[PDB]
Amino acid sequence: RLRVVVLGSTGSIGTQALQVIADNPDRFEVVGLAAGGAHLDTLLRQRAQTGVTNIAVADEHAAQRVGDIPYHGSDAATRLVEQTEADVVLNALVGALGLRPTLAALKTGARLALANKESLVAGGSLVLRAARPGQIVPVDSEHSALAQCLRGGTPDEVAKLVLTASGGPFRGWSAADLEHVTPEQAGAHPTWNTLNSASLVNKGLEVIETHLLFGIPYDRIDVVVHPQSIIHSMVTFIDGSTIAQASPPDMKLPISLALGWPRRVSGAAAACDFHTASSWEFEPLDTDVFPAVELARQAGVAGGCMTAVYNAANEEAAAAFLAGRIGFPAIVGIIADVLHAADQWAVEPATVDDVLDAQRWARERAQRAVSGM
Amino acid sequence: RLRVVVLGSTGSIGTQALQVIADNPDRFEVVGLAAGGAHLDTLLRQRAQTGVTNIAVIPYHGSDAATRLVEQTEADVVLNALVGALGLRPTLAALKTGARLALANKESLVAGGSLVLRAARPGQIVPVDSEHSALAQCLRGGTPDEVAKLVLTASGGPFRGWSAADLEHVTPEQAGPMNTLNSASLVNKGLEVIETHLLFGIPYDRIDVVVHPQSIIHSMVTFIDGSTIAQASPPDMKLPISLALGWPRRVSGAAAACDFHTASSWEFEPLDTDVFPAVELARQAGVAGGCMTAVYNAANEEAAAAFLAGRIGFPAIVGIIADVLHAADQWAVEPATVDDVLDAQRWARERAQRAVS
Ligand SMILES: O=C(c1ccccc1Cn1cncn1)N(O)CC[C@@H](c1ccc(Cl)c(Cl)c1)P(=O)(O)O
Ligand SMILES: [Mn+2]
Repeated sequence: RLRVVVLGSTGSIGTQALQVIADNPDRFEVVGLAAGGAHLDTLLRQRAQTGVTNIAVADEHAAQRVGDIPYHGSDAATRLVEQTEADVVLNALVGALGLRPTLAALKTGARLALANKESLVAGGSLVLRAARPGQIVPVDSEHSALAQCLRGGTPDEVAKLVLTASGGPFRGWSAADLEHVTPEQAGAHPTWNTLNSASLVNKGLEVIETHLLFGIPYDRIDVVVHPQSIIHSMVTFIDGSTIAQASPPDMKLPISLALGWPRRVSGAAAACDFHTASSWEFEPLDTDVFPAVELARQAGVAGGCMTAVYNAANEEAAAAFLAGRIGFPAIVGIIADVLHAADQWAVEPATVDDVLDAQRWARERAQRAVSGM
Repeated sequence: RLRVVVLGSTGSIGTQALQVIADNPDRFEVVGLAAGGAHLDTLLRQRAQTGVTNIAVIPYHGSDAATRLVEQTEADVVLNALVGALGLRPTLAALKTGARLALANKESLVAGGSLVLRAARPGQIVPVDSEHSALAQCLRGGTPDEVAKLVLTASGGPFRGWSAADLEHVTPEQAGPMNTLNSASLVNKGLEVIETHLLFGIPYDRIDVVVHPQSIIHSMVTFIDGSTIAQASPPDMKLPISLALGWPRRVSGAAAACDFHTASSWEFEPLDTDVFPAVELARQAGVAGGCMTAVYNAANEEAAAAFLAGRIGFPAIVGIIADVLHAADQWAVEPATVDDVLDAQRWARERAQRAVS
């Protein structure tokens, strides 16, 4: 029985992970839960339902609303990871909260089932340095597919990695059409991922993660638009053979595989039914209209903290768009402007502080680009 | 540098295999060539162009010439691309020497069955068919206990989606050369499903067939978690040939890969087994076992030849297979020798001609 710590337990990935674990008590036992703090109601139900009292809340003010959370405030999730004996740490925390628990999980020797994108994109080689071969197992559909498809040959036999992309809500839109796009049109409803999916920045992040997880050069990582999202990614080998992973969209599949790696979890998700006719479409990404992916490749080839800069510039430009300060195509315009000025940030991140410094620099630089304009 | 005997060197597989070898001298060395005899013109051209004098139809002549070539030649890989019963004996000989058997000859498995499997150690037979090659690759996607289903793709032939009525008027020219006909009738897939059960040990009820007209995905494995792993490539037999020769190592530049710089779509649909029962009949014959699969194949051969001669309609090809198998309840017994296999086939051929009359 594998002891699992679920970080970011109240989001979509976390709840689905708990469902997989609840369905499979023979293979998994939850030994810890952590939440950012936005969905304290969910976490308290999770404590009541799992009987797990080993729980953390990052938001100090949210935790004080309850008064009996064992780890709270600054680095609560990291401390839970450091102090809990576990076989697997699932990291589905949001944004910046993910990095230090990723590093803590890796130092414990546990398998890291990684859902948090910022960890790898921002942390880069800082994170890779902390890991042994095979210790990081990806939770993202695309990277899970790749990991599975890579079993099709040896590393020297790999020619290309092909990521599929839905294309988002603006697939087939003109550059002129995007000028008028509103946040709500992108599926975003401002508050105290859906936008990054619309801008294709999410796909650029996945390209960076692909390079870091699997060690394949950026010019051998392709993106293909596949609106059905049935094929989740593919690997082309040196002999001409492509191996692909397919399933009806259901995140419980890649979540189960990361938890149970390398053993598959029986009945995790429904398989492709070929009793109905279906048609799977493939088309090139319109790189003229959606340059986010090529910009990610650019940041990634330059290297080091440039990927933290790419991500941080995106967050700030995206927030400006949600605020109504800039238009939609300006998001990737600002990312490009920030990277062009980021010559000091190609260095490898030596410490967590290097990452946070790069991110702070990038945000301020994006703010300057936003303000004028 | 692997030493390769090519049996059936003048046919399609044989010739593509030699091109693969010639392109990879550091990986491969041809140490022997064999052919039926009808294609002597190209066989002697193959001698002059490869410098191989170890040939069988000249040191080796006769019906057993290919077997004797295999027994006396030191070889790591024997590619058996002989068509028909010509391949059965050389299959056993190659297996006996301990060499890897890259199998393209459907008969030795479909007819031979247990006879061939008992002469082989696990992993000695490496399949050359694109569908089986695809499954072998996709099975790397999990461990044996995690396999839920093997899924073979079928082009569906020229009569994809036609009605039973539409089929009655089909001419030899419309159906596309027996290999081509076997694709039109879905008997090819029937034979591959039988071979799949035999090569991989998966029960017939977990071997599915799906129609995929593009022939890009060559087969898939669905695992117990809901994941399916598929193998895709533009159709080119040099890919599964190269892999069967270099197993488990891939051969750089064997075939062109899928290019996604151009838009395409891949269609999947069920086979209407009311209109195309060839695969279902293959499952039945397979489950019965013994000499029943030899009967399936033999009856097809005669029914197919009768269609190509204008004697029966297209739908009658599989109808004759069903008839012959329905009378073959005597043949659900395990074959003890090669002659037991040939007996069932002679019987099937004769009972098939009866139906044609
Ligand atoms: O890989 C392929 C293959 C697939 C597509 C194109 C060429 C090849 C190579 N090829 C071998 N023999 C003849 N061609 N096959 O294994 C052929 C079987 C399938 C098939 C499919 C389309 C056609 Cl036009 C024909 Cl004739 C046969 P099927 O109908 O059993 O699926
Ligand atoms: Mn994704």
